[PDB]
Amino acid sequence: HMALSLANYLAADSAAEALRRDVRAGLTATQKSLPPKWFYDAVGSDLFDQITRLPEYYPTRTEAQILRTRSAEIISAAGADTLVELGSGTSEKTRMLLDAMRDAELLRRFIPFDVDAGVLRSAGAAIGAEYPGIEIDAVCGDFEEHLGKIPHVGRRLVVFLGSTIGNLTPAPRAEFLSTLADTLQPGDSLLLGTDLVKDTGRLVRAYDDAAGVTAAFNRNVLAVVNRELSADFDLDAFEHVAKWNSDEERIEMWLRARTAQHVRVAALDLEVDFAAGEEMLTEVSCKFRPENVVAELAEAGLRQTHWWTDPAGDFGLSLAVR
Ligand SMILES: O=C(O)[C@H](Cc1c[nH+]c[nH]1)[NH+]1CCCC1
Repeated sequence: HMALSLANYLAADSAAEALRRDVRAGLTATQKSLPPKWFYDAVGSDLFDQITRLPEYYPTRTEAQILRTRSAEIISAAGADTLVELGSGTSEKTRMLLDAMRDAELLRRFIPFDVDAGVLRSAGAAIGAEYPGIEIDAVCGDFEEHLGKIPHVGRRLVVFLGSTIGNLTPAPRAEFLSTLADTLQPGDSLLLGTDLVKDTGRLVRAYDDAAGVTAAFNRNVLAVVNRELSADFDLDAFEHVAKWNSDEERIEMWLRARTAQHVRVAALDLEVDFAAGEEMLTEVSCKFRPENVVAELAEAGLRQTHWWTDPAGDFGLSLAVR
C-alpha cells in the first residue's frame, strides 16, 4: 500500500530552465536538434508505451523473452538481495527479476530510480502489494546526474534495460558507464540491455512503423515545446524520418519541414526559420556489436561475467562487475 521512502532531487524550476536552455541552443544551431529527454511528458510516455507493443518494434519483447527464459540464471549469478532499477519499475521485466529473487529467497529490497515522482509512488504501491515485507526506497533523479544518490544498502543488482544506454552518444555514454561503475561495491552487479546491429531494413522499420505511432511520438516533442515555451510549431508541417547511419551504426530520428516554416518561441523571445526540406535531429539510437559491448564495459572499469542473447542475435544482456 503506502509504505515508502522517497528522496527527490528534481525541481520543476530546474527542469523548466533546462528545457529553455536546450531548446534555445538546439534551435539556433545551424544543424537544428532537440534532446530526446523531452519526448517523455505524459502524452509522450503513453506513446512510447504503445511503441513497445508495435509489431515492428522488436526490442522490448525480445529483451523480455531473454529475461523470461534466463531470469533464474541472472539472479543466481548476481546473488543480489536488492534490485536497483534505473527506470520506472512498471514493466513485466521488473517482476520477472523480482519473482526470481523471491524464488531464490534473496529478495529484501527494491530501489526504483526515475524522473517522475508520481510513477515511483505508483510502483511502490504495486510492488509493495505484490511482495509484502519488501523494503522500497525510491529515488527521484536524473540517471546522468544523481547516481551518487542511490543507497549502497545491501548487495545490489543495478539494472539498465531497453537499450536506454543506446540513446546516449559515445562521450556521454562512456561518462555514464564510468560514473555508474564508480558507485558499485564488491558484490554489486550491473545488468545492461543493448540492442544489436542487424538487418538495416528491420532497424529502420522499428523506428518508422506502418501505423505512424513513432511519427506521432517524434512530432510530440514539438507539442511539448509549443505548450511549455509558447511556440507555434505546425506539427502537420513536419515529416517523420528514420535513418540508418552506417558510419556510427545508429538509428536517427529526424523531423523534416515539408515547406518553409517560421517558428516563434515566445517564452525565449526567439524566432527561427526552417527551409523547405530542412531536417532537425531529435534522437539517436545506437546499435551495438557484442565484442564492443565488452570493450565499452571494460573501459568503464567493468568486467562482463555473463552474456545472454536471443537465438536470432537481435538483442543482448550483459552482467558486469568491478
Ligand atoms: O531507442 C529506443 O529504442 C527507445 C526510444 C525510441 C523508441 N522508438 C523511437 N525512439 N529508447 C527509449 C528508452 C529505451 C530505448
